[PDB]
Amino acid sequence: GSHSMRYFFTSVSRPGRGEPRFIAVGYVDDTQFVRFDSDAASQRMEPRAPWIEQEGPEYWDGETRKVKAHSQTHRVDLGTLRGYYNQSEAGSHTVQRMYGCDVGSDWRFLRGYHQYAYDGKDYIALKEDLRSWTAADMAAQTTKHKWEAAHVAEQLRAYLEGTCVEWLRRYLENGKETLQRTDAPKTHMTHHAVSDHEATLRCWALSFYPAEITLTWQRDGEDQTQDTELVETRPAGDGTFQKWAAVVVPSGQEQRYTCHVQHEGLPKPLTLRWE
Amino acid sequence: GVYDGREHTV
Amino acid sequence: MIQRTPKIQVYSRHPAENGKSNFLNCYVSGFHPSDIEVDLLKNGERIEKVEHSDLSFSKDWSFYLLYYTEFTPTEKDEYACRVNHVTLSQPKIVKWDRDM
Repeated sequence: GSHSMRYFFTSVSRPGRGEPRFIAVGYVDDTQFVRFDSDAASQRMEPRAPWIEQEGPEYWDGETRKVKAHSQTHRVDLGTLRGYYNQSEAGSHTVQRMYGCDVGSDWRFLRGYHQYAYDGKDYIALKEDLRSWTAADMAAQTTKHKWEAAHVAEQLRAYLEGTCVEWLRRYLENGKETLQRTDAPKTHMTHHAVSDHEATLRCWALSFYPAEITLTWQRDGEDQTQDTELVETRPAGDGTFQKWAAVVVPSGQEQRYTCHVQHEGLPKPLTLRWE
Repeated sequence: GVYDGREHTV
Repeated sequence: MIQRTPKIQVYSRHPAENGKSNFLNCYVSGFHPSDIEVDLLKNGERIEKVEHSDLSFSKDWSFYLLYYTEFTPTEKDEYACRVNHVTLSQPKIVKWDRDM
């Protein structure tokens, strides 16, 4: 019954010319709802879900202003970090930032988080209590001390425990028809011979939301991981997700095998067996 | 809605 | 810097039926840095109207994108995704297999 609102920011320097490429995306759970791309002509935060199009011009003006400010921070950071790390001006580098808040089933603040990476590695993060920082290396210790002096954690916590949660609750209600609906996986099994004496059984989970799922094969009631294969969970493109898991078995012994599906949209896990 | 407080650089 | 090569899945949104409209997806994930080139191909030629998702990333900071297009599969046509990234010597082509 918990939900999250999360923002993802990526800035990539362009050493040959110009300012960094900056992309921001916002999500509720596994649903993207807004974006900003510095390479787009609008230079505005833009809607990506129908329920956020309910918001009026003042929303779009404020989100645009704030996200452009985030872009400038990252631009400064890329220059600073090049100096912290004694790097050349010739390479392209990347800053990534993710932050967000969760509410529980009681619709109250549950947890917050704020993470920052440089060149795809941890740089600095808020600790779980939202009151102190984890610095990954000695460069990040500079940042930690600067941020402690300027009481940055308290400022972030104010948003994560306050405004952040208020937005999430507004979005959940406005987008209830989708954001608060679970789509249980549509499941089925296929069978095909791989020889005159063996067959593959493939268990499919389709059209499910949210993305978290578990598919497990069993033989005579116990977990079977040998002779199995799978794919990583993947987006269908319509907002739902897909996954499959397969096992090779002796022909004629199919009935020994069961595929077990766990998903939050299922009141109890499903068990599938071939004919 | 995005963070609405003061921005801080590394 | 840390460089991670993309994982690639090529698949349709729905079961393939010849002569029936569908969507072809190429899901690229696990890569770093973010710059990547992705095309969907029909009998070796680039499909024009291919769109993609907005850049996001995972817990390990690696990036992911979905590239997609509407299409209508047939018995004779072949489809693929072609990806290029700094971690690859030449473009990597992955054929679409309808059963997976």
